[PDB]
Amino acid sequence: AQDWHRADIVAALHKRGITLAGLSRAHGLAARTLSNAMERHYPRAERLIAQALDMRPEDIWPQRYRNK
Amino acid sequence: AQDWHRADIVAALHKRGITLAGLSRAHGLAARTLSNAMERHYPRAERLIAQALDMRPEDIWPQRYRNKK
Repeated sequence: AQDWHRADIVAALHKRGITLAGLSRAHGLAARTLSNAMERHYPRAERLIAQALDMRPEDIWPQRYRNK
Repeated sequence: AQDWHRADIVAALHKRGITLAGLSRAHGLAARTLSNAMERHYPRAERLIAQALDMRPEDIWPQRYRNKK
């Protein structure tokens, strides 16, 4: 029902040994691109994070995808 | 840097227990007046939403206000 917090997303990545620095460098992104997606909706960055967690972005961000 | 999305603005209002239906009725607005401001710039309606969130509209819509000159 409620969106994941930045702290939920980061922790879950750390569970699988991923970092935002590492996941940004890998996909060729600017630093804040993934960090900003923790607070403010950006579909293409959310698809990258969802797939890193074997998920659909709609399950991490149910509200973001309902409020559009 | 980038403007807030409709989903960012809505969510933030819901955080404080506000809805667009409620905020429209309060300020005497037509339904779509606030909804349209989520997509397309309208200064006086965005000033209303900013103040509901203890903010300046320039922080919610940095691009709209930079893309005005």
